[PDB]
Amino acid sequence: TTLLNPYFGEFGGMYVPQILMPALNQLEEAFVSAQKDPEFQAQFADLLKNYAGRPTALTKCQNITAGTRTTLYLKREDLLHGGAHKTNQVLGQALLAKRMGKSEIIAETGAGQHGVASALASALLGLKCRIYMGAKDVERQSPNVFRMRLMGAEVIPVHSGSATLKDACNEALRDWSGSYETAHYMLGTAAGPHPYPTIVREFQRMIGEETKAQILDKEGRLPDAVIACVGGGSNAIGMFADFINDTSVGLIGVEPGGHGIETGEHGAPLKHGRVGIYFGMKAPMMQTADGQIEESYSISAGLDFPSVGPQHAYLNSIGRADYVSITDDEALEAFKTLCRHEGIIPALESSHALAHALKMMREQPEKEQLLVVNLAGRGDKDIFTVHDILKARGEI
Amino acid sequence: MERYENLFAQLNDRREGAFVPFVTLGDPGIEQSLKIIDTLIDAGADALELGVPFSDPLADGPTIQNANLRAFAAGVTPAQCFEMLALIREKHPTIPIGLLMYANLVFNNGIDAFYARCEQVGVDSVLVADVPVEESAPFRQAALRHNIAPIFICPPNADDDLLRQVASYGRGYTYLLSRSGVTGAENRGALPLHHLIEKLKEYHAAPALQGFGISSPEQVSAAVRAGAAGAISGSAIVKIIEKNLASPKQMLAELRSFVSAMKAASRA
Ligand SMILES: Cc1ncc(COP(=O)(O)O)c(/C=N/[C@@H](CO)C(=O)O)c1O
Ligand SMILES: O=P(O)(O)OCCNS(=O)(=O)c1ccc(OC(F)(F)F)cc1
Ligand SMILES: [Cl-]
Ligand SMILES: [Cl-]
Ligand SMILES: [Cl-]
Ligand SMILES: [Cl-]
Ligand SMILES: [Cl-]
Ligand SMILES: [Cl-]
Ligand SMILES: [Cl-]
Ligand SMILES: [Cl-]
Ligand SMILES: [Cl-]
Ligand SMILES: [Cs+]
Ligand SMILES: [Cs+]
Repeated sequence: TTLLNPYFGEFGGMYVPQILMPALNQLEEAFVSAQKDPEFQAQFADLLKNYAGRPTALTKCQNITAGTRTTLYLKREDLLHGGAHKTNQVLGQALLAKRMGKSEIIAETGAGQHGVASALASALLGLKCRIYMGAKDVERQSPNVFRMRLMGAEVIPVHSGSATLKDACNEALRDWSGSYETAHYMLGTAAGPHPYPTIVREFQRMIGEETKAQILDKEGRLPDAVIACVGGGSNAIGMFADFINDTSVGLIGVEPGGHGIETGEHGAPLKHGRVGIYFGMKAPMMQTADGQIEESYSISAGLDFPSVGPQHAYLNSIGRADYVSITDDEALEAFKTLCRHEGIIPALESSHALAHALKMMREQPEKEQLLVVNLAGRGDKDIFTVHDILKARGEI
Repeated sequence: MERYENLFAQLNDRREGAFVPFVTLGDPGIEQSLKIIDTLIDAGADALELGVPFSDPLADGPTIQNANLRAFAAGVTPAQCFEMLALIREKHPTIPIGLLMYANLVFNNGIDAFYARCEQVGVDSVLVADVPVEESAPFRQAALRHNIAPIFICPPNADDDLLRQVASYGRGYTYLLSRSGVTGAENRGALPLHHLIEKLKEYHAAPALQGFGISSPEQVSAAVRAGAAGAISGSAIVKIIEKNLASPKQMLAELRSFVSAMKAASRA
């Protein structure tokens, strides 16, 4: 029994051990209550504005579209405190934890951005934060691990399974299954068991709401399409939500194509995986033929979630949103292009979204189109990866 | 078949609890796993709970995480596990065989087809660890169509509605969870469960087996004294495998001693 539908069509649900059902019910009730509470809303708005820095800019990128009939804006989540969109919803989830009387936070992280966001919110709001991270990710993300530790969080390497994000996800749920009376699980994407896909969408929806207001002010109409990269689906659903009922507005989600879809080395389960049940939800998965969960591959660390949020799978199924993929090489060309032509260093994750927008433009340069790319993070973290690739290429 | 029904009736006649070990199929390899299982039976196991190796066993603590990993290191697949189950049944006619599954392995090639294969090899029950009662409908329906008992979890903090649901929908046995958290011998249950046991009986539930953190004879006896039909022990058994990987001989000897002692604790 729940207050809200746990499914988006056939996707989603609450596939957790029975022991965790009271925790999910409690969280759902607290969320529904908070959404009607003006004091909660005011506290959340205060943090978003005065701490995180909302609203974020909407930047018109003139140089990269010169000579075409594309007009391209970037929604600047890269300018949010922490350097990515992840900050928005951790502030909301931290307030929910407090609302429920909890003083401890559990979080999973892959690339480390969600871990950093969880740590900073916990530091600000006086919560004790513990973060699970696959040991392979710990090894390759020492800057983020150190950021989390500077902010007083405990970072716990996970050695089980593949020692990556899915394994961290499992460990977080194992912990929660024995600690939910005192700890809140601050899940980092619009996936997992209900009510997380719903909560994360609502706590990221200011992205799209601001974009709508900003584009109306600047252009006097809605965009032809909004475009966002899709790991688990939080930044994309945050951009998409407020436009779902505006049926003229295209919603384009970009999954990582990795080395190419045909190689199998990608992270595009929504379009190229198979529906399974894992991490508390029924959704498209990266998985073996006999149903073992597999890793996602991308040049971009943050597109490693081996599934996708159920609302994305649903919006795809009904034809409301369209999902595409972009390869490592395409994402890299987009990264270099934005740096050189706009002076903005984009996260390799959102470089996938930008690459798809550039393709929309270049393929049909005389098509009139007003596009918004969600620039969900800054790319300072990625300059080492990019350096190493360019050096190997003999570009430098 | 009626393997659990027959077992519990026979144990009732002997005023006896059931002792039910868990192991991971194919840990530490197929041939040794088969020998392990035969030893468990010979030493006094009344029924078995058998795990199919899964990549993401999110209800299991480190001991059983590591069992899954050992089976994968040996190349064990679900298909091989079903071959093992067929042979186990071909050797042992009456012992109830329960599987511990995760949802993706059941759903992967079709829920109905999964349960049809269980019936074909002679499995008696399936517990899907990450499917709560709320999501159970297609699983329990497929189970019953194929003569498989769907095993439901009764948590320590069960409300009356949940008790009534588990009682109504379940067959074979009701899993009486010792405590919150995940599997592991290092964490003993700290709550009296006799009230839950009494309500389950009132509601005509399948007989209760207590599970999680059971590692000692006194806990088996306590389960019986509290009114449960018996007790399940996994991590404590798997620890013996882990400890003795280098000596299959000593492994089987220690498994036999442990199971014998745990089974003795169930007797009137
Ligand atoms: C900078 C950036 N952009 C996009 C995404 C993609 O996440 P959504 O699809 O927006 O939820 C991520 C993800 N990061 C996770 C997983 O590794 C993490 O940090 O733990 C990211 O760090
Ligand atoms: O002795 P322990 O502590 O290792 O416990 C033995 C567990 N083995 S099992 O197959 O019964 C078993 C039963 C239920 C489980 O999760 C669930 F409750 F969520 F469904 C996991 C394993
Ligand atoms: Cl509802
Ligand atoms: Cl449904
Ligand atoms: Cl359009
Ligand atoms: Cl369309
Ligand atoms: Cl046009
Ligand atoms: Cl299927
Ligand atoms: Cl199968
Ligand atoms: Cl005692
Ligand atoms: Cl006794
Ligand atoms: Cs232009
Ligand atoms: Cs994805």
